[PDB]
Amino acid sequence: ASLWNWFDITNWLWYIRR
Amino acid sequence: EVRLVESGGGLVKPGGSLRLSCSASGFDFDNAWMTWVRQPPGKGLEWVGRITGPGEGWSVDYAESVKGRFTISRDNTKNTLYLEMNNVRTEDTGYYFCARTGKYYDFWSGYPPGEEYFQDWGQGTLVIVSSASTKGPSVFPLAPSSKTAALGCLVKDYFPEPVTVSWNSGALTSGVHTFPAVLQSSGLYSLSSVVTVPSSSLGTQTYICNVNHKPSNTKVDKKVEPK
Amino acid sequence: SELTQDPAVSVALKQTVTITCRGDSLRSHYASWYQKKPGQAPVLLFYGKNNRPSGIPDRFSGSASGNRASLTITGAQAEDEADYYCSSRDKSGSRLSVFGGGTKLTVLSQPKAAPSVTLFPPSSEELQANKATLVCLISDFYPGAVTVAWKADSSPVKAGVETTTPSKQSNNKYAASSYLSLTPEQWKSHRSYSCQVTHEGSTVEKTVAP
Repeated sequence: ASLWNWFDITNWLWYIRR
Repeated sequence: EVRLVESGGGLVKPGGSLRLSCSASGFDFDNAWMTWVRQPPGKGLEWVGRITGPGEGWSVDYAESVKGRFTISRDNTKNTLYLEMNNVRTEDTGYYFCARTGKYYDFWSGYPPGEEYFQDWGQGTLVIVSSASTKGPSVFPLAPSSKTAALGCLVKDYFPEPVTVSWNSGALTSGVHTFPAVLQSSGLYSLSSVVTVPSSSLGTQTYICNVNHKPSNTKVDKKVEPK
Repeated sequence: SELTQDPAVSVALKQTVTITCRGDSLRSHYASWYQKKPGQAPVLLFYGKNNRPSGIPDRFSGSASGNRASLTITGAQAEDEADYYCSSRDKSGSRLSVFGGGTKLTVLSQPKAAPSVTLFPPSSEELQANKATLVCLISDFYPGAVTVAWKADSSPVKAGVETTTPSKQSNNKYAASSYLSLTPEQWKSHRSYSCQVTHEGSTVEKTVAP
């Protein structure tokens, strides 16, 4: 999970739900 | 198992520089986010800044009142967090904590970039910002005033800590209260020591405060009398 | 102040108390809670939606609604007396974090006690040194949370005010002190000076005249 950029993960996971 | 130890605190002049270190153990330091938090004397916790991990390019964020003067870095080969303080101001005085920072984001109800929480803390290292050098105190009497009465001594404009105050060479200890020292904007400390006595003994008993300031090798004995 | 907390709250032994945190970012971000005792490192108590770290008693729990976060202690114990801090983002979507002002929680072990207020005018010895300090002594109050205000005549004073955090006396009650720094000309130019201490909604005042 740390391999990705955290600020980008949560932003991507927010786009999926919305 | 988790251990965080701050070091490097001390006295620094305004406009000077200082580097705080935090050595960590008991967890995967490389992938851990690390945060600096400070607490001014008598005040609350203040977020200073945080450094992220490898997936974020080790990016660092700072508090607005801190940007431009502090630099946070890490040395993953020595398991150490660093806080470089430049152009240090008097408001930077306080205890500095390092904290292992966790990351949280609820998929269904969260909002990017989630929230950061502090699972483990160090015990903190004290930083004092003052232009002052060693100075003995000026002791002023606080004449008895209605509370029973209260009388005492005002121990003014000394540096550095500490100062001890006794009364009648230690023979008077009932009712005695010595307050914690306040650090003024001038960089000097001041405190008060007070004793509560019955009003019927103001003209019959003598009260002498004994002020000892070892950092300046100064002793003062001051008798407190009614006006 | 992005996150606001009540400065002081009191709870009876074995009863329930709620400590609230308010701010704009709480409508979009969760909060975490921290217990802080003198001379000890902070302890994370609760974070996220419903996360309590292991080793923390189950009487601590967190909730949120609107722009409010809340920490509830169910059946408060004597060791729960400490300062409690909330933390979250400073703005919605921000990479910065911020702490609330903090809340002093007292688990009542004594009856409430109103403070005594003693006021010491500038000593003649200090006025000859071209200085003037008003010393306000606040003692014998419980719980240890007071607000101090200074007045010159009927106006609030500006600068030169310093106040210490309350501390325990020998009789487990609290004392505090406040200092008003004046020049000798300022001291002799007002009709009176007042030290006003508010404790549990009640104010106790002391007035001196030059």
